Amino acid sequence: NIPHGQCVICLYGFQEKEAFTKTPCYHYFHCHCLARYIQHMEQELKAQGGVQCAVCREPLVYDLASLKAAPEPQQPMELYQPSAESLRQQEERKRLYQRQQERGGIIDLE
Amino acid sequence: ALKRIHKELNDLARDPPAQCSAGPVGDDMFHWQATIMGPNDSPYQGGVFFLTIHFPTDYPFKPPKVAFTTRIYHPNINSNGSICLDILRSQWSPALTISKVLLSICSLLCDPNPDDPLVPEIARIYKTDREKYNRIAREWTQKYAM
Ligand SMILES: O=C([O-])C(=O)[O-]
Ligand SMILES: [Zn+2]
Ligand SMILES: [Zn+2]
Repeated sequence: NIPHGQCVICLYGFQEKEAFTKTPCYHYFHCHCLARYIQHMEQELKAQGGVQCAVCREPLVYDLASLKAAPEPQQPMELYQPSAESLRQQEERKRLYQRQQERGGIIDLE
Repeated sequence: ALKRIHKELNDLARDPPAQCSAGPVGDDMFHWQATIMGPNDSPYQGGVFFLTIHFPTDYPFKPPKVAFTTRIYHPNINSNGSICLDILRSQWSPALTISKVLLSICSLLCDPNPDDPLVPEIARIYKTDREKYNRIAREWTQKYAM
């Protein structure tokens, strides 16, 4: 069947027709998402001198090539539409920032 | 990175960590401004603190760069606003989110780590004379963040 939760790498859920996988530590990721994470970690570890689960740090077993072969999920981008209330809150923050500047309370870094 | 950043933005817009906010600087989805209200269990109570967040190209696999813009007296935060916090360096993971990072910084304000300081004089005072330390931290909060 299809899991009801979310992939923590991309923040989207799962749909039939999508390619996804489950780890031995019971965590679900899209195959595409997990492949990107593993590639990055292998690079970092080498520069230091054993890739761990993003969620729980258990060492993973995997075949990177098999994960890479899966199709990337088609996921429409989530439009950003600030509510009326959030716009009001933004205005108040602007007033507070202006006072901090006047006090010499804002770090410049020239 | 962009689809991930849009997902996060919408989730912080509808359910932000208590007393925090975050969103884009103008039109640039990769540069955000955040605010933290000073925790009530800290000498920063009453202050509003601004922070800058810059997302790297390879987000969420590399950490965001987070710094204080508002001046603050703390053993782990220096005069450039740099923050000594493990999850922003050695302990980053893509399971973390900007929402979780703000929560962690709130915790650090309540409870400093003076054995790994960015400011040795402030660490010394925190360890040998806590009364003097909270007095000075309150003094800076009142002058700069209120
Ligand atoms: O920190 C300062 O410079 C002060 O308290 O005047
Ligand atoms: Zn995913
Ligand atoms: Zn796991």
